[PDB]
Amino acid sequence: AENVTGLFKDCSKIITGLHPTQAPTHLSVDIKFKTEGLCVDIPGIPKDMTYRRLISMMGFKMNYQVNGYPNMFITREEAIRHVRAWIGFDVEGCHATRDAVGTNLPLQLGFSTGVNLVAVPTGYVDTENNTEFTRVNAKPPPGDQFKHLIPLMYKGLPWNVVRIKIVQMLSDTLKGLSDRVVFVLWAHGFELTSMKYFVKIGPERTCCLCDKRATCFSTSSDTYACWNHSVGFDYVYNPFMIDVQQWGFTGNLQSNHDQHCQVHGNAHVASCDAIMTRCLAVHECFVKRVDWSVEYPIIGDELRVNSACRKVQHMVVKSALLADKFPVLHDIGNPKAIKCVPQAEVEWKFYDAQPCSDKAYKIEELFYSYATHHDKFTDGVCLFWNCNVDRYPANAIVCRFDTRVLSNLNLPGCDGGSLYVNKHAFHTPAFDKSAFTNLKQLPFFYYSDSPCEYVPLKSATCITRCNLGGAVCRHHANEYRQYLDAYNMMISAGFSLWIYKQFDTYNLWNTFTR
Amino acid sequence: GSAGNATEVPANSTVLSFCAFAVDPAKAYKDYLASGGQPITNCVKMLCTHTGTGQAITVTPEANMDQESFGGASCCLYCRCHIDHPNPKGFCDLKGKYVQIPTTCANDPVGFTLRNTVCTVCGMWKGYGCSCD
Ligand SMILES: Nc1nc2c(ncn2[C@@H]2O[C@H](COP(=O)(O)OP(=O)(O)OP(=O)(O)OC[C@H]3O[C@@H](n4cnc5c(N)ncnc54)[C@H](O)[C@@H]3O)[C@@H](O)[C@H]2O)c(=O)[nH]1
Ligand SMILES: Nc1ncnc2c1ncn2[C@@H]1O[C@H](CSCC[C@H](N)C(=O)O)[C@@H](O)[C@H]1O
Ligand SMILES: [Mg+2]
Ligand SMILES: [Zn+2]
Ligand SMILES: [Zn+2]
Ligand SMILES: [Zn+2]
Repeated sequence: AENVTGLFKDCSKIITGLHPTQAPTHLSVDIKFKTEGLCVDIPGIPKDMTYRRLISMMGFKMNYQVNGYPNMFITREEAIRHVRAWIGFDVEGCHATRDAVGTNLPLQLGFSTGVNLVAVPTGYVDTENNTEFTRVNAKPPPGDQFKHLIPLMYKGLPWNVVRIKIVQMLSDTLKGLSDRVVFVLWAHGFELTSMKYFVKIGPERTCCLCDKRATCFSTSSDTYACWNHSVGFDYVYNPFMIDVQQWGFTGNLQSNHDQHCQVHGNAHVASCDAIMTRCLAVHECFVKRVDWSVEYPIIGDELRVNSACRKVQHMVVKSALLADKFPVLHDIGNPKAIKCVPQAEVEWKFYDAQPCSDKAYKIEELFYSYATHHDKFTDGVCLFWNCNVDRYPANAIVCRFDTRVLSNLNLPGCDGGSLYVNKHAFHTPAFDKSAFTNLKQLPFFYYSDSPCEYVPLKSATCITRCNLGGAVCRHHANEYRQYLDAYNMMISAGFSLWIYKQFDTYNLWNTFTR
Repeated sequence: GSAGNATEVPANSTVLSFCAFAVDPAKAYKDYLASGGQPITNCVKMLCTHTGTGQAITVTPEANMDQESFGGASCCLYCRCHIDHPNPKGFCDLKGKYVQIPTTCANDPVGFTLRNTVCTVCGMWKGYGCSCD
C-alpha cells in the first residue's frame, strides 16, 4: 500500500512539496502536515509563494465509456473501413535536464507524410496560482543512435505555431480523402502523450458552416470545423488511432516492417519511423487478397473510371479475338465467370487464386507465377486484366495499374506498391518494366462492326465500320469520339495497356471483307 | 526514468485523462459521473476542530459538524488536471485556501466546487446553505 501512476508525477527537484492547499493531491503534501492518514493546517509552516513543479504528461491511459463520447481507439476492422484516414505518427523526444528530472518532452514529430515538425522543449508547470504551459530545459537521450537529435534543441518552434502547422498539414492531406483521422502508431504510449499538446476531445460535432462532421477546433474563437473548411485552427477535435503493435508482432517495428518491404531504408528520423508503421499497417492488412465485403464510398468519378474501364476492356478483347482468331482464351484472375465479350466462339477458360464460391465449378483455382507457368499456357491467348504479377507471358492482353501516378484514389503502400481504392481497395505491386519484357505497348485504336447511322473528324486510327470514304459516319463518328474519351480517361487514371507483339491493327480490316 | 515523485493514484487515471483532453472539462466530468464512473478521490482531507465558520473559502480550515474540510486545490478540477483555468486570466479560486463541503455531499468534492457558487454577501455556500435571498 499503495499503488501509483505516475501520471502527473512531480518532476521537480524540490524536496518537500507541498502545502496542503496548493497541493494537487493528498499524495503530495509534505510529510510535515500529515497525521493519521490525514492533513492538518499548521500556520507555522507556511505555503511557498513561489515554486515551479514540472508535472509529467506520460502514462495517459484512456479507456472510458461515456454515452455521447466516441471511442478514440478503433478496431482493426473499423480501421480498414477507413483507410488513409490513416497517418503514421511517431514522436522522438527529450528529457527534462536542470530545474527538474523524470519526464519526457516531445522534441520532433513525424508522419506518413514526408514532414518533420520540431518543437522547443515545453511542458506543464505547476505554480502557486495555476498550471502554466511553458518552455523548459532539456537534454537529448543518452544513446549514440540519438546523437542526430542534438541540434534540434535549438531548431524551433513554439507550440502555438506547431499545433497550427499540424492541423493544416493534416487538413490539406485529408481534405478530399476522408471525414476523419486515424493515427497509426507502433509504440503508442509516447505519441498519446504528444497528443495532449494539439488534441482536444468531445462528443461528435458538426462543422460550423458545413454538413460534415468536425475535424478541427479553434480556441481563438470557440468554433468547430471541417477537413476542407478549417484554417488557422490550432487543435484536432476527435482523432482516431490504432496501435499496430497491439496486433501482436514479435519484434521491434523495423524488424517486422523490413521482412516484407525493402523500399524504406531507416534513418532514425520521426517521419521515416512513422512511415514504416503505415507499411506494416497496409501489408498486414491489404496484401492478404482482396476482401470484397468492404465498401469504400467513392469521391469522386470512380464511376466514370469504372465504366470507361470495362468499355476499353471489351473493345480490345473483342478485337484481339477477331484479329488473330484464338481457339481458347485463358482468363487469369476471374473470381466470377463473367465473360468480357459475352459472345465469342472461343473456349473461355477461367483461372483465379481466390475464386468466388458460387461460380467455383466454372473456375480452376490457380496462382500464376511466370517461373512455373511460362510453359503451361501455350495455345491461345491469355488475359490478365488488373491481375498483377510476375512478368507476363509472350501471348497476352494485359492491363496493369502504374503505381507511380497519384490521385485521391490511390495511396502509398509496401513495398513501393500502391494501395488503390475505387471500391474494394486493391493493393497492387510496384510498376516494373521487366513485367512487360515479353509484351509491347498497346497503341490506341477503335473497332466497330455495325451499320452506320457535332462537327465530323477523321481519325487515322479507327478500324471503322465504314472506311471507304473519309469516312466520318455520324453514328461511329460519335461513338469513336466517345470511346476515345473514356480511353483517354482510364489512361489518366494511370492505367496502361499491353498486348502480345504479333498483334497488328491491320488484320481487323479483313473482317470487313465479303 | 522515475527518477521522480508520484502525485496520483491509478483509480483517477481514466477520469483525469478524459478531462485533460476535453474541450469542456466541466461537462466531461459531470458526464463521467452519469456513465456510472467513479468520482475523483485522493483529495487532501483536513483534520479539524470542526468548530468555526461555515464559509466555503477560508485561509485556514473552518468546518461545521455538518461540513468536512479540504485543501482547496485538490478540490479544483482545473488544478487537478493541470489545464487552464475558467477565469480568463489566469487564476484559481481554491489554490492557497481551504474549501468546505457538507459531509453528505463530501463524496464528490471535485464536483461540488463546479456545481455550486459562493454568495458574495456572507461568503458562504448558496443553498447548502445561505441566509441571503
Ligand atoms: N491497380 C488495380 N486496380 C484495380 C484492380 N482491380 C480493379 N481495379 C480497378 O479498380 C476498379 C475496381 O473494379 P470494380 O470491380 O470495383 O468495378 P465494377 O463495379 O465496374 O465491376 P463489376 O460491376 O462488379 O463487374 C465487372 C465485370 O467486368 C469485368 N471487369 C472487371 N474488372 C474490370 C476492369 N478494371 N475494367 C473492365 N472490365 C472489368 C469483369 O468481368 C467483371 O466481373 C476498376 O475501375 C479498376 O480500374 C487491381 O487488382 N489493381
Ligand atoms: N498471381 C495470381 N495468380 C492467379 N490469380 C491472381 C493472382 N494475383 C491476383 N489474382 C486474382 O485476380 C483477382 C484480382 S481482381 C482482378 C479483376 C479481374 N481482371 C476482373 O475482371 O474483375 C483476384 O481474384 C485474385 O485472386
Ligand atoms: Mg513511438
Ligand atoms: Zn515499407
Ligand atoms: Zn484551480
Ligand atoms: Zn449569502
